[PDB]
Amino acid sequence: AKHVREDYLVKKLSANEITELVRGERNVPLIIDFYATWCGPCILMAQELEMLAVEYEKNAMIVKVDTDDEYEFARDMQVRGLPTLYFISPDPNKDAIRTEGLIPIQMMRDILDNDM
Amino acid sequence: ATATSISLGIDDLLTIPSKGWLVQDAEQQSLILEKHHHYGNVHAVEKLRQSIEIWYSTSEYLRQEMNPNFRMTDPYNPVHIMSFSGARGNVSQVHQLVGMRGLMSDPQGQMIDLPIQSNLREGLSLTEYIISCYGARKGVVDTAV
Amino acid sequence: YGEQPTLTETSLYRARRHLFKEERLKAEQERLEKIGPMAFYSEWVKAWKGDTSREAIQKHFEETGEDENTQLIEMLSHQTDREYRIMMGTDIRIRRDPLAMRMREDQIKEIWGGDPVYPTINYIQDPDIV
Amino acid sequence: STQTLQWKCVESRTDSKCLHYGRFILSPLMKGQADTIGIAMRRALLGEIEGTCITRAKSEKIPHEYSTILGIQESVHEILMNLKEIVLRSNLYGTCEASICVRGPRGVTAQDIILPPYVEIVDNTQHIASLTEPIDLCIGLQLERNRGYHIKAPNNFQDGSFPIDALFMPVRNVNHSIHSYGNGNEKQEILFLEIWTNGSLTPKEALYEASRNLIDLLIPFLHAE
Amino acid sequence: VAGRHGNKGIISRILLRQDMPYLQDGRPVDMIFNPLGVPSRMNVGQIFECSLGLAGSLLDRHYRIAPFDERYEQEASRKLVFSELYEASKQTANPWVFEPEYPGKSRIFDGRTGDPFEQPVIIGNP
Amino acid sequence: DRTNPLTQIVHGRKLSYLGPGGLTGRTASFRIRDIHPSHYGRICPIDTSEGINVGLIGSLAIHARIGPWGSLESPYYEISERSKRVQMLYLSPSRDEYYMLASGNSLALNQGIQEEQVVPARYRQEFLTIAWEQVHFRSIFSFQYFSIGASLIPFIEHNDANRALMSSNMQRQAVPLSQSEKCIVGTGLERQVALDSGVLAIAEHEGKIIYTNTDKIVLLGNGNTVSIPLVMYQRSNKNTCMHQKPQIPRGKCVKKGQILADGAATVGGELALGKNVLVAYMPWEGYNFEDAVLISERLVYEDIYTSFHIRKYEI
Amino acid sequence: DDGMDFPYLDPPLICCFGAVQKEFVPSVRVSEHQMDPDIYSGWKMMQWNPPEFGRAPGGPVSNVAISHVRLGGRAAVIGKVGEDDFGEELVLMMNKENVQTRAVKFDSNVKTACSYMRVKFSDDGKMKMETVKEAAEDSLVASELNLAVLKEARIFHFNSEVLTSPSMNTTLFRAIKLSKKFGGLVFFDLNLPLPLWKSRDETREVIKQAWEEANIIEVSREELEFLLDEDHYERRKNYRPQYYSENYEQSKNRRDYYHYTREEISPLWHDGLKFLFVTDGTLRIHYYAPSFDGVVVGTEDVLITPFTCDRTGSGDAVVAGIMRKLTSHPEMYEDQDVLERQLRFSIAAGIISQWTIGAVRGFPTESATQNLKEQVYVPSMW
Repeated sequence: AKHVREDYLVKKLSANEITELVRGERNVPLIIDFYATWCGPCILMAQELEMLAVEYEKNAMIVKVDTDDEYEFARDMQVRGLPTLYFISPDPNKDAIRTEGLIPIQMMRDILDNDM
Repeated sequence: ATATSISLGIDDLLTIPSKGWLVQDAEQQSLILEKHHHYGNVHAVEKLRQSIEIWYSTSEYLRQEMNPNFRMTDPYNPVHIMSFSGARGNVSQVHQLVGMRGLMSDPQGQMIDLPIQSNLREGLSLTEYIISCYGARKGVVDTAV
Repeated sequence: YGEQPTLTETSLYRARRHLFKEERLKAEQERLEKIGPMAFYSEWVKAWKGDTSREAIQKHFEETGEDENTQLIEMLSHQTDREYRIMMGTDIRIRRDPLAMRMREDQIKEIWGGDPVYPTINYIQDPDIV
Repeated sequence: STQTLQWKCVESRTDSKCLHYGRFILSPLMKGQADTIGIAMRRALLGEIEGTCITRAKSEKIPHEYSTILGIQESVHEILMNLKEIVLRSNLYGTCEASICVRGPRGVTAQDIILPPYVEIVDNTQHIASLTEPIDLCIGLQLERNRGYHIKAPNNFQDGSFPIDALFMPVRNVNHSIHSYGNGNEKQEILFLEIWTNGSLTPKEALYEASRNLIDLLIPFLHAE
Repeated sequence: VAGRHGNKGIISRILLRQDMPYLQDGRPVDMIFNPLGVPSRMNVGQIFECSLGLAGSLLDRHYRIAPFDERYEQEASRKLVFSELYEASKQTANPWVFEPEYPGKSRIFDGRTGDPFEQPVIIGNP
Repeated sequence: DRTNPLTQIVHGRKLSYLGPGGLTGRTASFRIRDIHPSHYGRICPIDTSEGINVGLIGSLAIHARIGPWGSLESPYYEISERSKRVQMLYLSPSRDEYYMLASGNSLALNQGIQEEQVVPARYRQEFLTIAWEQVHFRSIFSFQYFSIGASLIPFIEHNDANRALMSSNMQRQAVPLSQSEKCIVGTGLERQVALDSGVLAIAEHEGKIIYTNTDKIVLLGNGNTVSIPLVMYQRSNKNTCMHQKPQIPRGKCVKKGQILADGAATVGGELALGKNVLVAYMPWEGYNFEDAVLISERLVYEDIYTSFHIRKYEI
Repeated sequence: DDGMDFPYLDPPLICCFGAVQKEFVPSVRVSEHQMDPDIYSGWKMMQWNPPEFGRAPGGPVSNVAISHVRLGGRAAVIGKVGEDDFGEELVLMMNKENVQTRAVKFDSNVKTACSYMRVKFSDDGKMKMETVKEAAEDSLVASELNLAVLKEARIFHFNSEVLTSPSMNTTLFRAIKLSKKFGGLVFFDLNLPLPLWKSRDETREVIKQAWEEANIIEVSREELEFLLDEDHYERRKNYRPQYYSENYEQSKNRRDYYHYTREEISPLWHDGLKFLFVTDGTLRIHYYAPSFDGVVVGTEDVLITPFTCDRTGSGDAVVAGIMRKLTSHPEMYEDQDVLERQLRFSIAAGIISQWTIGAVRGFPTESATQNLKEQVYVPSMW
């Protein structure tokens, strides 16, 4: 509460909140992270996303979804593997991007800079 | 002592060749007796009186076979020269690096059932190392007393 | 006696190591006399596709004034650092037994008994990290 | 009757500006000569050749060694430590003076030094100072040519004249080997030498100076008395 | 000056670099300990570290080893040290790092005679 | 005690029978100066104080924790065929001796079934060897039975337990040198010791390092700007310097809790109380008699061992 | 395609068809236990107690090829990558470990691991996604199939992921036809992706065409009970008698290692099958042959190193060891004793693969695998 800074910047949102975010008007690129606690390589993805959320202070919004909580929603989004990231353009004309696997952070920067 | 020079490596700590069989056979009789002890063939005292006696006899047999092994196969082993010449290192002290450290004692007298069947070259396990700490404390509550 | 050394053969070779080592070293030195220094010091000098025999060396010495000392120096000029460092094992006062510096990787791996079961990549760090 | 003594250079790599390597070979040396030559040459190369270096650094408006300066990321002691590694060349016995007067947010390297006519630097990118804000930076230095490691007193204070116990080591490392020649009945041997220098000298020059210093040392005995 | 394995010491002499034993690559030794101190205090754990340190210095890698590694295997520390030494001797062609007749030891020379000390000596980077 | 970052951490975690309302060094029996078979997951058995007060002052185990009612607790992995959720528990000494705590392995297979293999255990206050089928708890941590000082020794299992006391006691007398260097071989606990020593300067906020001078580091993150002042040169309680140093250059970003500045004897994010030096074990000329060392000149002109000592004269 | 002069090299080549990816976990279900949504420092507690489907989670086909070549074999990979930096580094990673990349096709039309989808808000407010442009990995057409790997390779290995895309269905079936025309076996790995865990009937309809073409099939314990009956095989596992046990082992409440009879796996059996493997993690491997069947007993240990344990990639090592021993020893097909003896190497490899973080970082060597096999198993077994 403004006295001690939050340790983690990425905020966990439900399925309905993500639907509202994607449907509603946006002005910055959106990042959707699919992860689970039992996941092996997802710790490294969480660390890399936490690092990325600091460089892009207010120019991007980063959120995560737990497939153990919202399984059907994750299945509907065409997710066929846990380390999955979704890049959503701030405009409705441009289509979204799905990335699978433990991608490097630099390619993530290239994705949301030169393609979003 | 310089021109010739001496040093202590890892392969100069020469465990006697027959330790591979003696420790294996000592484990077999400890497995069989502890298996018959659950069958009622022997009572608790007999199990206690034997687990102390195999590892004491085996450890004291390796110790007495150390020098005959050293003095015939590797007369110039650095550990042998250091101790056999009387410079530094007991026969018992060399037995700790080469041989067995088994049968440490509980502080209130009495031996411990678990035997330390490993060298300091091979490396003690977690339980064996903790057992060796019992004799470590009563080595500094003695130099201060 | 069979396929693998027994616990008595090993404890006897432990007593008589130096005799076999001396025989190996004597054979290696005796090879130098017949072969000659030129060809003997060519196994470690790769990338010199010459003759390396004291039959055409005399022919070269008849063609040009270089004797069986400048051809050797000329070959020992494309040695590369690693090959020279390995060749240094034939030093007159280091005396590495020929069997040791020619054992295959498989034989050397049997000294400690193959790769560790627990991977070493878990221990290795990088000396320039925070 | 059989062969003549020959020596040659078989490899010379310039790993960096201030690091040079050289390997040499000698040819049909009879018994006993190779060991004497190798040990004498190693001792001479390790402790006879002389190389000039900076010995005393004088700074302006600085209280003591462990002080900070505005606009400079490097503490004064750090500057002394970085300044000890500058490599120089000369051939005349005697101390000389030098200066460095640089402006502010530049980034100061070894090329910013001002040298007497007979002294030159070998590397020209050794970091010596880092500057962030505009402050006029003026430092005076003293250069000396001695042999071996020498330690100096903190005397001659002035405003501040910090003496750096410079090490006079132009040869970084030396190695040798004595092989066998297999010359039938006659026992010959091949001697290999290996010298790593720091760029103040070069191989075939450090070897020259090291041989000549030794033949200096062995000489009094030739004269009678 | 003290190590991490209870091997304490009092500095007795300081020698010039040309007056100390050097390995078969010419590098002078930086410190000389007494071997007899190992059988007395019975701390072999230094020797391992010693050898292992050498490998690191020749491979630009650092090891962070948890204690009691003899649970995975039998003589696991021996395997680790010897494999690292062989890898350091093979990647960088320094055949004196892992001598396959007395592993971990090498024959160093004398700094004031140019003679090899008659028996191989354990060297490392502790 | 501020001799080095290790001692600051070591001092805080201490236990003593002395003090008011407790035993003294004169009227203490000999049984109270011995390792009971209950100071296993709670009190280190190889770190005490030499002299008259031997066995009366000790350290705490690395994983030890003061639980309810002022009782020391240790973590243990519970073995049960239910897979509850969190299989680890914090056991107290009263609940410790009535369970069978294995310390073995599952890497053993016989022609019968794997569940009859034998491992060493600890039931009541003895050391048995039991089948895997009658094991209730299983310690899994290597750094569980030792303290901070004893866990900094590589290959501790190859050292006699008599020497471990002075191996631990000679690390609290280390002098932080001028320039530091990391150890090639270590146990991996140096990082946490460096983190918790308090010598470091860890970021309390996110953002990018927008200003660095060797008196301060200024970070910009989430609007506000935060200035962290460094410690340039100071004096310790044992007359030693405490000299910090920035780590990350201008413009890069740091998360919360990451390292910003180094400290005394803390190169990198790791503790570093010494230097790596080439060593050969051999009797040179008797100058290494008993416990004497024979160093070279290379350690005095390259500042390998060189430290600053500040003395405070008050009048 | 007939160009060759000298006979092929000693270790038979292995054909690895699929998608090249880095640290991918296809098989995802709903785990009962979760360990904090934010603090990832405690997530490792889910590696000591796996959710019973990630016990030995298989991964991409590149992981299997790398594990196979690191075990002393030879492997080749067929796939397509984009002309990106990530695509150029994936092939570099595969090349650094002696994996043949003669059949990896570079193209510039698509980007590696990136697929373009479109938001398709349906009735209510549930969003959907439709693949507008496919990712680079799943964009291989039958024309650009290397007709040299297929001819040389003696075992064709592929996983079920390629059954989730239209073009790779045809490409995979063409490759299977070519390999079978050249006399190579077909190894089927059933690492089911998330969408295939929806219903049993739909998955059986999807994989039937690939299933009927396979000569060797490897499935996990959950991927078999799902394909036959989840409710029945879950009720049977958790059952204890009301009065008295039956033999004595039932009176000890040990774990349930059920060896399925040949009349239960009959719906999944056909004439062309040569082997059916059901792996319960690294614990046990049930093998079914045309004339015999049995179970190979193994163990596991991830609490030996609680801080560097990561089960991901162990199934790939198990399958790679199985393939390596299948190609090295050709007499395992009709010899149950040799089959049991050579199937412990795979168990040792799977045990070693769980002792480090990262699927490809810590795949075991052949010597280390043999060392662990000999150290765990009694001399009579090994």
